[PDB]
Amino acid sequence: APFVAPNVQGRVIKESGYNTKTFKPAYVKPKHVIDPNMIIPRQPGEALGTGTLSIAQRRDRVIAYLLMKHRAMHENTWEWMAAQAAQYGYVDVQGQDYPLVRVDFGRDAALTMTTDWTAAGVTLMDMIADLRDGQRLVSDKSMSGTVIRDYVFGGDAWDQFVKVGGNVTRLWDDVEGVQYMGELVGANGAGRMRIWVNTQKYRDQNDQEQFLMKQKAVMGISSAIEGVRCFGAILDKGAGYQALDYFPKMWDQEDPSVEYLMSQGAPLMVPADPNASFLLTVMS
Amino acid sequence: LDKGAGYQALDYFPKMWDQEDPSVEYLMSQGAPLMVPADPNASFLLTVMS
Amino acid sequence: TLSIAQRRDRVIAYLLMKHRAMHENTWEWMAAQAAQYGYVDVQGQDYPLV
Amino acid sequence: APFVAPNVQGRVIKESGYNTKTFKPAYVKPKHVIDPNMIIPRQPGEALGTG
Amino acid sequence: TSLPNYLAGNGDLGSWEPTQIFAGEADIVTEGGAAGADIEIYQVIAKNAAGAMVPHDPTATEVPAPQSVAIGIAAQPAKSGQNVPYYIGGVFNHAALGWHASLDTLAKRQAVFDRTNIHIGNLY
Amino acid sequence: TSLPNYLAGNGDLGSWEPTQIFAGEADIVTEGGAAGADIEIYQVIAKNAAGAMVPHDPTATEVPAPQSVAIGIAAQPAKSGQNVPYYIGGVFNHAALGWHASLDTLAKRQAVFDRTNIHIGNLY
Repeated sequence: APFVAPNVQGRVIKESGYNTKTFKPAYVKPKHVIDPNMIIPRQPGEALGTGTLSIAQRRDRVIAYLLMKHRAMHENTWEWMAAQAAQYGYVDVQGQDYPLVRVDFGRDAALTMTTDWTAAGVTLMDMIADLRDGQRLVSDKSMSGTVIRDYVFGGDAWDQFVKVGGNVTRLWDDVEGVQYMGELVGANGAGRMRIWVNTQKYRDQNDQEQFLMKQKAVMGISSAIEGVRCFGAILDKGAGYQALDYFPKMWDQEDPSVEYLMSQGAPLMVPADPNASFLLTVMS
Repeated sequence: LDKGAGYQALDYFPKMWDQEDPSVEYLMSQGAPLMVPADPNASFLLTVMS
Repeated sequence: TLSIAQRRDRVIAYLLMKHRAMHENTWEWMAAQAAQYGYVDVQGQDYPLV
Repeated sequence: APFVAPNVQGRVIKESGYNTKTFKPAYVKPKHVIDPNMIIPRQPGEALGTG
Repeated sequence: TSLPNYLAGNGDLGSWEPTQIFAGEADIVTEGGAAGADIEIYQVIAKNAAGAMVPHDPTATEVPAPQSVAIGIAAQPAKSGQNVPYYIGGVFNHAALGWHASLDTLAKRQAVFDRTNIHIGNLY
Repeated sequence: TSLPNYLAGNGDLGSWEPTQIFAGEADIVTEGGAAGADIEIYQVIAKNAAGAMVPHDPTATEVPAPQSVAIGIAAQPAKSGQNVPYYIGGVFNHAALGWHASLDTLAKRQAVFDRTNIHIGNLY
């Protein structure tokens, strides 16, 4: 606050402005048709050859399994949009029935770096200096300037990291894929460097299994990104066109009796502060 | 000639249905009108201009 | 202010009023045609001329 | 309304659209000053000599 | 952006029309295949020799190309290399569909689709 | 404008900024006068030989023209032949005004208005 002498009037201070960015959710429809060829054959929750359960009750079993499975797939798509918005700042919503649009969040382009840890002579201080430079450019461009506490590595990024060198975290102990390696103190000074390693593999839309984390790169992201998950309107006779998490639906055709079963939701994962992360590529 | 109102003679008859995928909702009315003068010869028509 | 379902309720009420008024317009068109010429020519794409 | 033979399905009718217009109000500030030069001198309903 | 206006003026926010698409009660069949060129919204699509989705244009050859048959009706625009979710069934409008030149009158716009599920009829 | 966007995407809506004008607590003196050229918003004006309101520009003619002595800051935009309400009192912001080329620094901008009711001061 500005000093003036207690005789003079005083000094007038300027203000600052806004930015507004608007978004739209993407729409999702998975379904299963239910033939007679799925209600008749045996399932594991059966009495092994004796029909103690009706085939109506076997229909109820396979319907409950399919509803649990659509819940599973909608949650997987939430995870995938979350990882895309955390890494790239843009999400590339492709699909078999959906053209490629590119919902950009306004990541600063200087945050998405490209360095190299393969040349001879790279030390442990060079890699930590690269991460610290990434933390510098995050703490400059951010609105609140929040220091980063986390560095999420891929598989080969952690391999190239260790091969050159030489409670909240207790909620991820039984869990496959994501393992807290350990807080390295180092010579950062501005931030502490927790290390995660993310090696989850999700099935792609071509069923060619890919990594949820870009494995040849480093993402570092604080919890001050503070995103909000979004859900648009469910364009359907059921629920009256409103907005929900997702919405299962069932109808049928008369002859032959082929019941249909469709869930539909409109997810979108939006960071409300996109300059609170960076994507550091370390390999080819 | 429609199953709603059981094939009964009426003035107009609204009717609504839909299709389950996508959510498109058809809306139809049906009528069978005719305007008959019982004495047709009680009205003339005089054209006066070209 | 309107929900998407309430938009649908408004447009359904409007289309029902419009159907009622279209059948009434066809009534009055037949009445006028029969009063003028003593014969009405029914036409349309889905109907032969009689 | 269109004539349709009782066998066949029916016909579909189009509909109409909207239009808008916007306006802004205009602003008016008259004022007066009042002096001792205007209060002091006489008003007509006042007897002569002594005011 | 920065300064508000104090004065008095006027303007139009704009106008809106409905664009009706359907004209009947057929079943609707959809599919997404990869596109070969830019396709507008509701444009009639063919398929070239490579299996892509070229938007329909006849008089393409002494034997005509397989772009000369028309198959689908697009629903969302896409450039080349993106896939297009189009229609294979239903009953569609005469006027809302994006045709092109030399295919302007009514009779040609049905003789394109005499055979398929798709049928193109006039709104009343 | 007829078809809604069923897809996903982003849209930039804009960026507001405040435009503070005042830097002090002096009183405010305003007057209306007819303009001779087009005048922008918060632009520095002078008076030409005809008594109109030409926006301020030094280096005008062997003889300093009356445009070279600035008088007041405009407030509402007007064309030629229209009249402009302009401030003659108060203490004003530096960069929120209309200054042309070769009048960039702080010292020359106060050297324009050393003497008047109008003072030009920085914000903090």
